[PDB]
Amino acid sequence: SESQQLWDDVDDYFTTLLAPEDEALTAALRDSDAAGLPHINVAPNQGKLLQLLAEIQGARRILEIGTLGGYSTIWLGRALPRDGRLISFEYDAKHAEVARRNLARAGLDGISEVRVGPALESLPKLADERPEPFDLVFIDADKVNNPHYVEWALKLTRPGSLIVVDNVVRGGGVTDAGSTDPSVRGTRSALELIAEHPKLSGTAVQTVGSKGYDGFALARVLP
Amino acid sequence: SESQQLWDDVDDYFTTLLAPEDEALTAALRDSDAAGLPHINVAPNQGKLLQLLAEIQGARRILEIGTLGGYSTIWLGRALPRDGRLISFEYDAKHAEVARRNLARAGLDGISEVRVGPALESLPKLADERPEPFDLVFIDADKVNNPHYVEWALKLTRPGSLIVVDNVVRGGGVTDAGSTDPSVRGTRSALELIAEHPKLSGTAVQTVGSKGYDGFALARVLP
Ligand SMILES: Nc1ncnc2c1ncn2[C@@H]1O[C@H](CSCC[C@H](N)C(=O)O)[C@@H](O)[C@H]1O
Ligand SMILES: Nc1ncnc2c1ncn2[C@@H]1O[C@H](CSCC[C@H](N)C(=O)O)[C@@H](O)[C@H]1O
Ligand SMILES: [Mg+2]
Ligand SMILES: [Mg+2]
Repeated sequence: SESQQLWDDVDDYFTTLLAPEDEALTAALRDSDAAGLPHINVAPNQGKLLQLLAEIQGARRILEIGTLGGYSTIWLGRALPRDGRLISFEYDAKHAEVARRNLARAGLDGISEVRVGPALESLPKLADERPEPFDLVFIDADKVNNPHYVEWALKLTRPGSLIVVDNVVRGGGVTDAGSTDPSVRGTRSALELIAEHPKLSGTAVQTVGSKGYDGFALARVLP
Repeated sequence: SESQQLWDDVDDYFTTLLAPEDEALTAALRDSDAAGLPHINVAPNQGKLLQLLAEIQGARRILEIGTLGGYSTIWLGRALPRDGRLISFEYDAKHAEVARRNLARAGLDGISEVRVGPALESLPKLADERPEPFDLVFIDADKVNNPHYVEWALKLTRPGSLIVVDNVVRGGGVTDAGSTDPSVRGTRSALELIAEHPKLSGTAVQTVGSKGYDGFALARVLP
């Protein structure tokens, strides 16, 4: 609690100063909490980092795996130009209902879509539509399937596209080479895939904050 | 301490996988330790984040305030083209000598400079040369002077330039409005300048790892 109080106080200062939440973001959380969604959305300073990475990259087209109530989706969508496109995948139809409402409130209903079903079914469907490549992929769903989502990202991106993977530390569980936890297995497999793959270059960072001890990975698709 | 051991183990996993140090980086640290520089270089995974941000930017010109032994400078310099330029500022002449040898060993002598003296005296002399704008500014020197380094960054950049500020958590001290610590006061002033300036938009993230509890800020220059 001494640690967590300090991490809460520092994040409160950073968020209210640099990454303030407007009505669309606060109402998205309220509507998520009201609808029984687990409160596992990115922290606002993390949302702002996602938005800034999309902006720096010049992202026009964004793929997100794991919508929840569209809180991360509103952060990323706000990086996009008026003719941009964001596709988000969500397994739970009721999560998807909340997220669409939250995206419409933010004025992102024109450039965003939530596709319902297991992302490993939805990704091949999107691929069959032969879309223009995506500039940024945010992988934040069932971490067991992280290595499959990275493989799909490689098929749906181009040189200079970004891949962000949330929750890569798992309370410190990521170092256990003999884990029984499938979310650790998928996390380790995905990080090792980024390392080995000659078309990916990445880093990972341990974070603390209002969500506690965790971390994220950032990778670029190389030429 | 269990926390630090876990943070070390996670960082060793992430570093070996995603941000491995080649001999030029290992030798830069060995030479810095040898000459008795403080071991306060960025952690390898933070160095790799700098390099990735510079590559995402397509940076050609980088400004660094606080060289030490040139470890961060090598991560950043590796993103640059043959016609690129990294100008780094270092108070201590001995630090500067180490850093120049370390940058020469990495093959960066041709595109890098280390200018000796207090940065707030050296920066106006750079400005007198009518330099081309910089694409990324890394601020990592005396944190008391952060707000003045952010003001210099604004004068030496263009729209879409990136500013990174290291060590913005100050052991949690950053939230004390009445701080007697000049490093806290400079950190708070630079973060408020990022918030208030219409040409700046940023975030800050608390980190753990091999260097313990800290954090960084990232700001984008807006039109
Ligand atoms: N196989 C799968 N395909 C698609 N979504 C999945 C999935 N497994 C889990 N999910 C969804 O992944 C989400 C994880 S929480 C996502 C948080 C969100 N990105 C934010 O930061 O605001 C949940 O909504 C869960 O229903
Ligand atoms: N006023 C000032 N102007 C320039 N350099 C300064 C300064 N005050 C402190 N410094 C330098 O700032 C450095 C801080 S440590 C820099 C670490 C380096 N960026 C890395 O990650 O590898 C020291 O070398 C110190 O001498
Ligand atoms: Mg998450
Ligand atoms: Mg530093």
